[PDB]
Amino acid sequence: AAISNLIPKLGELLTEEFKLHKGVKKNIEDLGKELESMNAALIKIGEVPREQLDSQDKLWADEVRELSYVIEDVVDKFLVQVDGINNKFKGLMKRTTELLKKVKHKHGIA
Amino acid sequence: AAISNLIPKLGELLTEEFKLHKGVKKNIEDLGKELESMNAALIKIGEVPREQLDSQDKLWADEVRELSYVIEDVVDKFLVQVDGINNKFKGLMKRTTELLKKVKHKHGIA
Repeated sequence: AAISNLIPKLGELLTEEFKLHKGVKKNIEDLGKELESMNAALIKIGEVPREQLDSQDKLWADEVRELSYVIEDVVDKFLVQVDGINNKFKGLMKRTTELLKKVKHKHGIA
Repeated sequence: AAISNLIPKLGELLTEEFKLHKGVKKNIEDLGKELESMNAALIKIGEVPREQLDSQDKLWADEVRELSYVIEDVVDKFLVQVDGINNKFKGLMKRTTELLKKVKHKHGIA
């Protein structure tokens, strides 16, 4: 019965979950590649003889460090968000299911 | 070079993305089933002759409506969260990549 808008709202939730799932998959693929490339660069850089590092290298190292700090803070914001993304939802849906079963039983519906 | 903790932090981000991806997949499967079951129940309930609805049906309908309102508010909280889950991240990583390329070029590394 068209008692409420429960179904569309759950539809909306399912829709955004599909979208989120697909977006995270893209993020994962992109990040895995970026991480692998950056890690490979750092490995080769790590092989440069210390004697060949000069004032420009020091400037670049410090800029890379500063950048890593800012990237961390941004990543932390993502990490915290993911920490939000439930017990109350499950309880409400369970009660709702129980009530629908009562209604069906009352009217001889399996 | 072990200049920074950029790599582990990106590793941590990738790890939580994997976990989030797998969790959303489970949510999607569970919700699709729940939605389908509830929608099927509502269809059969919607076929009950109006003449057979009494005081107990009215009580149950109102409780289902109230429940749908609370479920909506909870779902909205999820929807808003997903709305958070980035331009700044991409700019920082691009600059970081550029600096690593400068370092490699400086030292005759491809």
